[PDB]
Amino acid sequence: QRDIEYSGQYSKDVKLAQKRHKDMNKLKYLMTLLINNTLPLPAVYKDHPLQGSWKGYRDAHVEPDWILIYKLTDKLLRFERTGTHAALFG
Amino acid sequence: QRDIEYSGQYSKDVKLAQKRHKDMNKLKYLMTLLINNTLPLPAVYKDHPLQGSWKGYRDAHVEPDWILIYKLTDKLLRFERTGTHAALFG
Amino acid sequence: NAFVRARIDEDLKNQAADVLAGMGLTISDLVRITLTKVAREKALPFDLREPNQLTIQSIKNSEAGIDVHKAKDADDLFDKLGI
Amino acid sequence: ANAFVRARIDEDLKNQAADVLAGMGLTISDLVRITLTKVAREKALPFDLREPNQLTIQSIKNSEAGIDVHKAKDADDLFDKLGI
Repeated sequence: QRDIEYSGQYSKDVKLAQKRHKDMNKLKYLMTLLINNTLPLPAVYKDHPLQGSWKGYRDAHVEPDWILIYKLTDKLLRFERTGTHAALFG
Repeated sequence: QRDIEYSGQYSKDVKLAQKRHKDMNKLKYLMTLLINNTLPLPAVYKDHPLQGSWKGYRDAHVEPDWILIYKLTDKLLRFERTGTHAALFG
Repeated sequence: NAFVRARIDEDLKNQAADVLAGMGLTISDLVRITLTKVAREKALPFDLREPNQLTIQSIKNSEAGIDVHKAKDADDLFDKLGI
Repeated sequence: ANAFVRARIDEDLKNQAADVLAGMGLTISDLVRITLTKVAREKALPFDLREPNQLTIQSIKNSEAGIDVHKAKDADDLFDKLGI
């Protein structure tokens, strides 16, 4: 079992999503899949390595404009950020 | 210790690349990384799952417009096609 | 001041514009972002097109066991491919 | 039926992109049509168009250094700590 972590930024991003009335079940379900070692993820998540040279970092789509950024190694799963393309890349 | 296969189309694609005087060593070097399970590939190959729902199929770039399509599973490595974006996707 | 100008089907333009408007973008924003990526990387973005008919036919044949060939190792393979 | 995409662009960027594309037999207008077709079909953007922004990168750098990182025992514990 991978150790589970989340960043301080991740906590702020989930609070913002909550405030924006996003459907938190979509995000929670995806988080559970990752925690449960469901890899590769179902195709609907369009999961892929994060753009750039950040080792082990990946990018999954909860919705077309709701992204989860996380790091995944054999020992570790860390939830890093979540939000729109504008919030994460813009 | 994956089994190695190639498709008939792959042999034709390789002959065509040869006639265009493409640098066959670049392709050979990539093929060897794959056969030896020297994975993950160097970042320069921009290796990624093939677009669509073709399970286990992947897409690596020998050059920005010279692509290798191959299938990779726990038991099998199959060289499927190689050529330009136009020849494989166009 | 320069411009990109491209002929396009009206319905395609409208559908893309709708998708983009949901993300606070115009088509012209997406054009600049995409051309910047192409220019910087000297390469296309991934996955812009589905595998074509020939690629799909090869995959379908191979999955069915049609026109598939074995090799014992790399030297044998290169030998069989004539490279 | 036929509409036009018209986009302001830096002329030097345009020239460079056109050169890259010309090497693969594409025009800029081809790339615009292909990209918009993909967007319309998938109702989503192509992958990896932009690098992570400064705030995302700062979060990754902090986390990699062990700064402002938090542990959880399992999903229930995690959701509880996050307040979701």
